[PDB]
Amino acid sequence: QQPTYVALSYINRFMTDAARREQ
Amino acid sequence: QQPTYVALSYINRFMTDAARREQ
Amino acid sequence: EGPLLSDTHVTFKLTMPSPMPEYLNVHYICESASRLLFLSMHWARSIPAFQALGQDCNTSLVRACWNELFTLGLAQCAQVMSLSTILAAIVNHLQNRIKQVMEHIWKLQEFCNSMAKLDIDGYEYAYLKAIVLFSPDHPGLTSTSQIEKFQEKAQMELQDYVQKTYSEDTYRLARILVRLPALRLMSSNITEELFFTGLNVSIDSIIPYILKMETAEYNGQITGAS
Amino acid sequence: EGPLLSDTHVTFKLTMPSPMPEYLNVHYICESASRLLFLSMHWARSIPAFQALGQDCNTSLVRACWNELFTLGLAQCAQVMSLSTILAAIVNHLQNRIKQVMEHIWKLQEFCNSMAKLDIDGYEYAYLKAIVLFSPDHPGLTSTSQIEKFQEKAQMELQDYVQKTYSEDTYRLARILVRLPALRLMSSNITEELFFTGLNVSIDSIIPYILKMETAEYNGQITGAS
Repeated sequence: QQPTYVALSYINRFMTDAARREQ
Repeated sequence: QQPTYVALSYINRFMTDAARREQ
Repeated sequence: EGPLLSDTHVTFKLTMPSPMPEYLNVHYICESASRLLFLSMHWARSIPAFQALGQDCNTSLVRACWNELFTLGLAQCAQVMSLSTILAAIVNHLQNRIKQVMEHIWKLQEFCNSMAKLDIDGYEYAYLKAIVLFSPDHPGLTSTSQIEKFQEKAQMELQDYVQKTYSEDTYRLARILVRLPALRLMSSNITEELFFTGLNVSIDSIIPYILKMETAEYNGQITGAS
Repeated sequence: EGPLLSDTHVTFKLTMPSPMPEYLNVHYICESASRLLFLSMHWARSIPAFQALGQDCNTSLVRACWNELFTLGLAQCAQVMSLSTILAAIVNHLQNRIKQVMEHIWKLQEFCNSMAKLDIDGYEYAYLKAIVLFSPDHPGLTSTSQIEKFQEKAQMELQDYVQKTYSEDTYRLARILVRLPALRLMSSNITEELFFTGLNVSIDSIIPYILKMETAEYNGQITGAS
């Protein structure tokens, strides 16, 4: 009915972690 | 025994013609 | 001697986030693409030979072939995703590199149509994915010999399946394998641009995260959503 | 209904300019690469279906696939050309993007070895070239439907040949077709850099010239040389 952005929320967490870890 | 640059000579002719024809 | 895939590997069920939004919604497209990417990688992790290679090797493998795996999944899931509707909406936000992206979209449309016209089934898609996953052609991999043997088993198992299931279609196996080169005519960089970069996403960087995630919480959230 | 290729299409005879020079000679490498390029294109022109398409369409086809045709010819002619000796000499002039060219050279070496290990014969090479030549995947072509049918005939004729000639090697056809994707992992831009650009050569521009040249004077000069 209404989208839950489950995969986008995981990707946001993964991106955030990878940026911290490198550069 | 000694190379004859047959294919290079054709390519030199083709390149020369294409440069004249365009630009 | 033993088989690469089992009947368990045929299951490939994508859950779309909702019915198609009324208007262009980039978030809906990326969420759907991201679910397909996660499913493709979680499917690869389900293969015993993949798990046996260990984390370093199996991260390198996915980093090398993710776009081919993802594109086979686009063709397989084209109806479920309403992919024709999604690609049209991108072309319009585009038209209202530019010409690279357009040729890519055209290649993706032609690929998806070529697979539909052949009626590629769930078994054939699982084997095609295994053949692209275990490709020894990529310069990164370290253990070419073992990956080559896994790819040879996928080829043999696909031929046995096509001969048993489509005995009257003498030429089917050859027809299916000559689709595989089309995947390498599509740039991973442009796939990333078309479905991801925008929502700021390097697939190469998040692949290790997707390969290590616990799928129970993720699948509960996907299935338990309205 | 009628066949795409005949036994006449098996002949693929490259004449090297001389034995290997003592020292690195870029002119010898490019002359040899240029003879292979000319032979690949003169071979394509010998196919009735290719001639039937007309000059516009058959120029577009070669412009789209020349690197794949050329690379199959490198694998077929690897012994005649002493290709292993040539690639080594390039790596050294290189080593004494740079790393793109190195990965490309590695891909070319692995491709050539994969074909040698399978003992790909003259018939199999002719059909593999016809399958890459009549690929409907390229965005340029205008007459996809007819090119698709020519590609399907090449596939059917290769399967019949492999079944008749290698009846005890059940899996051979599948093994050969899964080599074709490797050709699309190699950039035409880098092939052009490695074997041509230097001697200042755009292959896209000279393709029409090679397709229209009279081959009698050329072949006389090749054969009548010391």
